[PDB]
Amino acid sequence: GETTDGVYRVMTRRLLGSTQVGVGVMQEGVFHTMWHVTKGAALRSGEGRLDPYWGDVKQDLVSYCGPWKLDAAWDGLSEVQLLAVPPGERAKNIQTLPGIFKTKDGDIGAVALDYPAGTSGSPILDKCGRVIGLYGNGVVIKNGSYVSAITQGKRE
Amino acid sequence: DMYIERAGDITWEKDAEVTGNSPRLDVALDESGDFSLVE
Ligand SMILES: Nc1cncc2ccccc12
Repeated sequence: GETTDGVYRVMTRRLLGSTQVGVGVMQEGVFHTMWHVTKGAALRSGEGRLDPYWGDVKQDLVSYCGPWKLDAAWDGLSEVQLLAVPPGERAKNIQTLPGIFKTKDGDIGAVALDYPAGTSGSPILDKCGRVIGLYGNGVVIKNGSYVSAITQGKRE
Repeated sequence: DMYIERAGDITWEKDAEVTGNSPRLDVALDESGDFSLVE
């Protein structure tokens, strides 16, 4: 199947019509997405098949065909871009300065941008176009609006 | 069976729409990977 780098929609026909359930990033022949999107199921790329390689429900991350490849980090100062990919709509950069999830284990970048759940897995980039993590796991705040973590995995 | 379709390159686009705020939030993360607001 298609193994060109870039960002991809994750689709199912198991419901009415073709439904987008999420998004992910192909890099170095590895597809990266969020666990809640695929539930660790295999994927089709035309005739090709993608089998899960690595997964962790707690990090809410999953890689296909190879180990996690994305090792770039928010620097804690600079603005970032959500390369958002919503259902039915074209890819669209949306520039923002991340806030902060303060946890007992450490502080994590957070992006305050609200999009449909099918957008989960859209990459966040630094100024050099490197993926510093994925959008779609976080929290609903006092307002009723959504705040996502910048979720990143470890490269080995 | 889920399938994938390509939707773009991964590039920083100068003069993109600039929006959203920058909240500092107290959160906990459970064994199921769900974040929650610590208050
Ligand atoms: N706006 C939203 C509301 N509920 C859950 C979500 C999960 C991922 C991305 C956005 C979400």
